[PDB]
Formats: sequence, structure tokens, C-alpha cells
Amino acid sequence: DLLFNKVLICAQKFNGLTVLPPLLTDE
Amino acid sequence: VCGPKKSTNLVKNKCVNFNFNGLTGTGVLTESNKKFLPFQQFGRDIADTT
Amino acid sequence: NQKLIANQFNSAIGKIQDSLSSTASALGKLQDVVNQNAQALNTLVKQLS
Ligand SMILES: *[C@@H]1O[C@H](CO)[C@@H](O[C@@H]2O[C@H](CO)[C@@H](O)[C@H](O)[C@H]2NC(C)=O)[C@H](O)[C@H]1NC(C)=O
Repeated sequence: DLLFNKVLICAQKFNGLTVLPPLLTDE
Repeated sequence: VCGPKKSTNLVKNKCVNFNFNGLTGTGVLTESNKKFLPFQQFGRDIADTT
Repeated sequence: NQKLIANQFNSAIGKIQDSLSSTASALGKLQDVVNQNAQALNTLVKQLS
């Protein structure tokens, strides 16, 4: 949890810039 | 100074082709919660796009 | 020395917990990857202007 807590998208996406989810989720 | 174009009714919450006083594009028009100052005519995103 | 070793280990783990809670820069190696990619996309998007 400490590691995860320590370490715009619309504006980018709207130009044909999508982000694909990882196959393996954090869980 | 604008040409002799007829205006249409404003349509919200639908995908439309729009032309606002010469500004053109395709998108969905929704009511905004942005506080435009009295002199501001349009806004831009982080990407500096309308 | 089993009791000492277990104590030294448990203490060392506690130190990691505190070091991570305190020092923001500890994960700079992962944050740097995130930052490089964020810059690459922002640069790409700004080129449209
Ligand atoms: C080896 O070093 C450890 C510390 O790393 C010694 O354990 C400490 O002993 C002092 C007394 O001098 C205690 O006040 C500390 O609380 C102890 N620390 C731990 C983690 O137990 C250990 O006694 C040393 N062993 C030898 C043979 O010198």
C-alpha cells in the first residue's frame, strides 16, 4: 500500500490516444 | 462580420456537427460549469484545443 | 542466535516501512518511467497545435 500510494487523460484521449488496461490487474 | 447564415436551434446532449460563430467541429454539447470571464468567448484544454 | 536474528529481521522490516512512509523519492525509478511516458504523450499532443 505504501508503494502504491506513492506512485489530463481526457485532453490526450480526445486526439485518438487511448490507453489499454494491463491484462493482469493490480489485484 | 458574418455571412448570411441561418441559425438553428441549439441541441444539447447529442452528437452534432456544430458551427459557433465560425468555430467548427463535431462533438457533444453540454451545459458547462466553467466560470468564463465576461470577455472570454471560448475555452481551451491542457492540450490547447477548444 | 535465533531470537536475535528474528529481532534484527523484524526491526529491519520496520525500518523499510518507515523509510517508505517518509521518503517520497524512494520510488524515483518507477516514477521516472511514468514521467517519461507522460512527457512523450504531452509532446505528441502539443504538436497538433
Ligand atoms: C550483536 O549485536 C547485537 C545488536 O545488533 C546485540 O544486541 C543488542 O544488545 C544490547 C546490549 O548491549 C541491547 O541493549 C540491544 O537491545 C540488543 N539489540 C538487539 C536487536 O537485540 C548483541 O548482544 C551482540 N552480540 C554479541 C555476542 O556481541
